Amino acid sequence: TVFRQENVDDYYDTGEELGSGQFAVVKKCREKSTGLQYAAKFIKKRRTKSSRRGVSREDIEREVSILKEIQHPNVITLHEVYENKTDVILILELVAGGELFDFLAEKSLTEEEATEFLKQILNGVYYLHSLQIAHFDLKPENIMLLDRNVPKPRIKIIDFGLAHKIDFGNEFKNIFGTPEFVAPEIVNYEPLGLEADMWSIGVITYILLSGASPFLGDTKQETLANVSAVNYEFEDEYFSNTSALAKDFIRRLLVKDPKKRMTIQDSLQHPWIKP
Ligand SMILES: O=C(/C=C/c1ccc(O)cc1)c1ccc(O)cc1O
Repeated sequence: TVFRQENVDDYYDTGEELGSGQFAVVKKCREKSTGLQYAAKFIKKRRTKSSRRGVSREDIEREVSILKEIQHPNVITLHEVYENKTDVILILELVAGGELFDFLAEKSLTEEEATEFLKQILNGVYYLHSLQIAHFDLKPENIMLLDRNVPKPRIKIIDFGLAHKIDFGNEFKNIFGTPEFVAPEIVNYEPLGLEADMWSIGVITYILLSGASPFLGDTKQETLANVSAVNYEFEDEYFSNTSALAKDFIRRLLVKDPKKRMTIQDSLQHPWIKP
């Protein structure tokens, strides 16, 4: 599938950089014809078939195809796609209030603050899972606020670089996500489905409530070994005023067997969340 091959600089001006990775960089931009503002994600293309640098065209096309299907308040909306010899450029909805991760470092949250964020994450994932889309990369870096200066900030899941459609219940591909947040089946290179996102939500909830990461070791191999063994606990020093029901919600998500883990529907009906 081919994208717009006019020079993106003829239609947009770029500004502040928003984010930066191994093969992508995201810049604030403004569309010249409308004045409207977006985030331009420049993804570096692979320059040969066998190369390890850049992103394969198959991977780029998959991310674009997923972004084209989604429209929901808690997920980013794709506006346009351009390409040239070196990059694919996704013109994405601008979400300018910063990371949940950085806003977190400003203060642990109360349970109400945490559940106000978490309910929006769950609504966005419920939409994705309803469409059989696994995100495969849920972590604080990928959740950003629309305005960080209100008591109840609104959030969006802002990247879809590892997302896959799960039309057979599972996909058998390796997901090199972030060790602290990946489920045991990712660590163990097993078939993956929507359940892996529910584990990541469990990790995110533990961090929202405590400020501490449940499986983090001193090296990436220790973190991965801890994930696979489900080696975590609720430290009293961090959880002593956290309700038992909040702990129960986490415990039912940080479950090794994906079949026994809460689903997104289960998570919305759990007594900690259900109104
Ligand atoms: O930082 C990133 C995304 C940021 C962002 C900010 C605001 C938006 O509106 C949209 C995206 C980012 C995304 C993908 C990646 O591989 C590496 C990265 O560093």
